[PDB]
Amino acid sequence: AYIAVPAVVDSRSSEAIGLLESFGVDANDVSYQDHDYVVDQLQYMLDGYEAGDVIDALVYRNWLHHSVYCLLPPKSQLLEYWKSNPSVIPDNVDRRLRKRLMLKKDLRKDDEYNQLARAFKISDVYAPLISSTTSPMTMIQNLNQGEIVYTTTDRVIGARVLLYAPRKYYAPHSRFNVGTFPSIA
Amino acid sequence: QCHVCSAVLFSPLDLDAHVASHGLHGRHITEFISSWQNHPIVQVSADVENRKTAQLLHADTPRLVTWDAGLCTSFKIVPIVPAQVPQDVLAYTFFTSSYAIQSPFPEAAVSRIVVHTRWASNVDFDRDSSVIMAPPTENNIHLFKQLLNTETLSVRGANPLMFRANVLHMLLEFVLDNLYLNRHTGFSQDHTPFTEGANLRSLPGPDAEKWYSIMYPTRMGTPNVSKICNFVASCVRNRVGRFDRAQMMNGAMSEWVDVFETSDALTVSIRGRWMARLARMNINPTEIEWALTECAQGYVTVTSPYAPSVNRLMPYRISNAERQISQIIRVMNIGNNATVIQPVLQDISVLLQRISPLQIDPTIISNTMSTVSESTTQTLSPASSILGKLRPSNSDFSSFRVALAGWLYNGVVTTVIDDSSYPKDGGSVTSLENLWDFFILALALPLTTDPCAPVKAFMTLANMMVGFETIPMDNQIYTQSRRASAFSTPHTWPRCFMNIQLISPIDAPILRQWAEIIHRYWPNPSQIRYGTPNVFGSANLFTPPEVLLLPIDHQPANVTTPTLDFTNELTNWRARVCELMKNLVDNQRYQPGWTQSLVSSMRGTLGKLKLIKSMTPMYLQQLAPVELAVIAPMLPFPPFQVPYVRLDRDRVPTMVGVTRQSRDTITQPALSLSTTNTTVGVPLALDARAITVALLSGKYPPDLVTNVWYADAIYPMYADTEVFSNLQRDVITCEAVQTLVTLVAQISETQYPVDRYLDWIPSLRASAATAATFAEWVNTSMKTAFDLSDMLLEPLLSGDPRMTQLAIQYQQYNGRTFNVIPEMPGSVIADCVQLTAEVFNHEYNLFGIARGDIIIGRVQSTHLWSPLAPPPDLVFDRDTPGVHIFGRDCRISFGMNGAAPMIRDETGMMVPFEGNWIFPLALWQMNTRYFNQQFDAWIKTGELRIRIEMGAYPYMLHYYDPRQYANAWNLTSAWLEEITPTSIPSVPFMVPISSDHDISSAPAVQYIISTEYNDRSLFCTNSSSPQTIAGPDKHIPVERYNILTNPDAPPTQIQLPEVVDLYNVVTRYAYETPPITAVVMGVP
Amino acid sequence: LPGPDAEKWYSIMYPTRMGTPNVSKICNFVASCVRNRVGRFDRAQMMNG
Ligand SMILES: [Zn+2]
Repeated sequence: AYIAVPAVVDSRSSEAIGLLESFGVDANDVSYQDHDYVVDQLQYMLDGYEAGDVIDALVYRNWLHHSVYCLLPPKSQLLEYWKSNPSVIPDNVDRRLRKRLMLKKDLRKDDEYNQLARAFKISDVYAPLISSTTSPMTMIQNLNQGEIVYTTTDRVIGARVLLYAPRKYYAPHSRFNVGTFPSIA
Repeated sequence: QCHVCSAVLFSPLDLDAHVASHGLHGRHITEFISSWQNHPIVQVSADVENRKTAQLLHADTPRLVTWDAGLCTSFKIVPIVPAQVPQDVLAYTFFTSSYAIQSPFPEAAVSRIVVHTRWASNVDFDRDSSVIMAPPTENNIHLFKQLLNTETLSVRGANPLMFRANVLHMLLEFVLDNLYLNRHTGFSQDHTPFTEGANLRSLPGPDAEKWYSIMYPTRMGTPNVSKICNFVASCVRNRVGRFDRAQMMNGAMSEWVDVFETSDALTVSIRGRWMARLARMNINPTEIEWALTECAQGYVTVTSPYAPSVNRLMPYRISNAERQISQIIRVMNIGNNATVIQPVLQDISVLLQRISPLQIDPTIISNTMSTVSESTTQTLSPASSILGKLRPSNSDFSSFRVALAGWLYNGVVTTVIDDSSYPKDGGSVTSLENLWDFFILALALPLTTDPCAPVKAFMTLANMMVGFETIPMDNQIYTQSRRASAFSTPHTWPRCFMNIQLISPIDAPILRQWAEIIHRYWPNPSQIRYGTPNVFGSANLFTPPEVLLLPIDHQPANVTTPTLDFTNELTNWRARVCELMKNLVDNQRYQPGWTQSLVSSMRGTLGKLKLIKSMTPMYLQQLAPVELAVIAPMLPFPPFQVPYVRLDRDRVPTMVGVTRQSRDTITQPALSLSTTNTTVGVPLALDARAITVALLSGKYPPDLVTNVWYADAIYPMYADTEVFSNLQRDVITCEAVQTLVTLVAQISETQYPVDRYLDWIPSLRASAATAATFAEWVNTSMKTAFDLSDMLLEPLLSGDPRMTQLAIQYQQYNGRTFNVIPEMPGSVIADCVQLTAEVFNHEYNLFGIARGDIIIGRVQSTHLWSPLAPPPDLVFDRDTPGVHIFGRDCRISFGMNGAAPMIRDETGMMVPFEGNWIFPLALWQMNTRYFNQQFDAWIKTGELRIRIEMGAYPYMLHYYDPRQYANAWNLTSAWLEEITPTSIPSVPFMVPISSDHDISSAPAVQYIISTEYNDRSLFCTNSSSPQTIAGPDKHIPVERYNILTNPDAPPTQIQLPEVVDLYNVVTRYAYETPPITAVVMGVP
Repeated sequence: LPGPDAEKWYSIMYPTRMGTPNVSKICNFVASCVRNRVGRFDRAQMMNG
């Protein structure tokens, strides 16, 4: 069960406020979600896009299918991180491209690496991928499928954003749940 | 060590503990021992403190064989208002010793029969369902308020609308307390001068002389003049103790005897029926070894030695019909819950991996395509594309073996290839990646149990070819570019697919070839034999009872076939798909924009992929159906298959439902939960990637010998079988189904006519919420009686349990259905409940229920006539002249200015508060606290006499001294004040105490009397005196002790429905129950 | 019917359920009517549960 209230709900603080007897409801099984970050995320979300796409995307999202984002450095630092100390390269990679990455002291003079790197796309390895041109509807619609979503940009709405690389390369339910956004799904 | 089953045991002084299991006279469930290794396997019950490297059985088996060493009676005789008399001769003197006089019956002024079932009993594992009744001075009303008046206005009473359900449920408990087997015990010959030379039985306990007077009434002689000493003098002497015995023995103890002891004819009839049901069920180890030889598909033999003995009782053979009913219940258990079938399929998916010789090693693909590299200049490459798509580093092949396990269970679950294994948003054969995606898809499609997989295989390429070659469609809204994932149902198959000639080769040559390859070389279904008929039954329906139909043609299993065998169906399929792919690439009619010429590299990496060495298509046709058919009988949820077709939308199943009602009745259409699925069962998704790489890469061990591998893999999983418990569970499941459909139909209205014995007990036509909680209360009683913590009878409760007969059906696409109605055999608990209802019809008194009705009216007399057997003066009925019958609309008008207040009868006339009336009890329950205001001053003093017609009522007695004053108003008015609209307290009677000598006459005031005769419960009055002068007179009932007092009566004869007999002829047994042993011998 | 206090709606909602003690006008009306016209008399049960 999931009901929605017209107030910002955090799990650790709005229980101390109570926040549900404050509307007039006598009251365990009532577990509070943390919708603190989605309001600031919405405020950062509204300055780029329009209103209606953002709201009508956020409306169609259930708050029980638990999931998370993933944010990665764009292309050059993405290949540079695979060049670096971890060889944590996924199995989707090109057989020649990982072979050129497992060597030492690559540079601009390597034509054989650069020719393949200039035709390499992130969308070949990672799918589904949120690029900056994607609609906000398809972000949440792809998010409701597979419990992790790869992105390129910060400006997304929904669950929590976690990062893929170190920052040097970048530029639990119960029966009754409350929240602050009515779901439709 | 043992020379029978070759068991190696170390100490030569506990060898009797082993060879007692072979039937040789010198705990475990089953005991197998192998023939090639020193490793026996022992299976033990699931409540243990340790294990000696012993395995368990996680099967909720019932307790069928339970033993009873005590008396097989359920009625007892209690003393009530006791007394003593002065007597003549007090003891027996032999030389100097004195033996006191013991009596078979309590010496009291009044004694009457109550019911306390298993009151002289020495069982192990009591059934936990007793019927305990206090003597009728105490309150016996807690039995009838048991379930259905859980909410009640008054806790000190019982609901009269629920009398039928409560009495019927305690008849069920009275049956379920008598499901035991009588136990043989030791005897003791005596030489007392009344039981000379008989062989009396001694109960198991420290004392033996204590029970002899209770069991054997003729042993007490005739010392003086009494009613008991008159009865025993009327009895006979020869029939006492053991009648005869068996011929076969073990030493000095014979196998079965019969004795003449105090018992119940009803109880020994119930135990005889329960004896015959278990006797119709056993099996011998010759048939055990036949079934375990035939079930093992000839890869291993089995033998089970045993000595000849009639003592064997191993109840395992059941009929074929009961497996089907248990299968229907286990199907109704699911109810579109994805949770309850995931550990059914994942578990068999692990077990097939542990049995299978096939080692899926994906490095074969990498070894074939590591030599294929490309130049440093050009970008896009097919050999690197297929490896980046297949990803042979990942080694999780669960999607292969879940698909192999799903062949046994279409109808409850169907497997489809998941979305995001199709080409992304179209597919467009110009693209390089989508060709490999089409290949990986179309090679993995023939293994799902999906009836529309060929249409999905066709429409994937039809989506990819949009813009290059067109096919006709029908209705201008299902365009060629409609996604192949949507073609999930038989009503979406187009006309262009079903008729190949509409696809013109001048327009769509590759679509024409791709339709033709599907219509020719798609794999054909087949069937294989398994299990055993004539042992283990057959739990399938819609199929013949021995065949296992699976969508692949199978072959007889050898090993040395050619790898590149194109007679093999799946290898033929891979070859045809690769041939059409290299027909597609060859011309470059479809791929502009390729700046290089990738036709050579593509055709090379298709040629290296077609003739790959892979033992998976050989395995899936030679050894995989064998491994399915071996483990298929051992499963807890046995397979449930719906027939496979191909390319034929006239026999495609679309819908499976379970019909609950009967056949010749028209009710609300209550479709089951399982009919609300888009496909035939629960949709299950699979990854085509790990099916395809598992097909492409698979090998055997390099010293694979089948007669060693399978004889070693079959043994530890047959050594932990539980089919022998799952056979015993299904008797209880079918019996619970029959018990519900009889006992709910007793109280509701339906069209299941069975004999309708008790009707005079009132009730209401129960609706669904009442019948469902009654049926839940039947369920939780049967599970308590049989020690069942698993589910049983619970899927028949979500909804309407007013049911008649279970059935299950599916429909095919063209509208025709197939209806399987599993017929029923005889049920034992149901018709034993019917038998004890027939007994209760005549002996309602002994359970504390009174029949008829009462008459509330003052009687001022000094007479002694015991108001449960009234004289015909005080009673009246609708035939009596001048009796007013009152319907529902009884209205009271008060009198004005000295007029009498009046009440309206049924015919409209107003009558004064005077005379003889007839209420129904519903009127007093409607207008309690109002009728209670006006009627009491007229009943207590005036001449108002009211007959409350009610049919059935509980009663309690209140004995009084008949030589003192007695007023029944303080009991009668206290009964009248407490009748609330939902309940009534038990009717208090004030009946006198009989005496020996004549007494003084005192006036007595009585208000409540009965109508008909109402004490068959009364046993004897003043059972120590010569005679009863004043009061109720009742001698010993001679008709209950039939076989003594009747000279021309055979000992077998009883009268069962009219009056139950005491002192019957019970046969006692002493059996063995050896564990299931087997020596498992491998086959060269 | 739901609500915070629902045990007094039934007397209002079913006039023919009341018992008939008196020759008061309510009890003259109620006992002069047809009994089997109370509560449910028709449903459409399309599925189990
Ligand atoms: Zn042995």
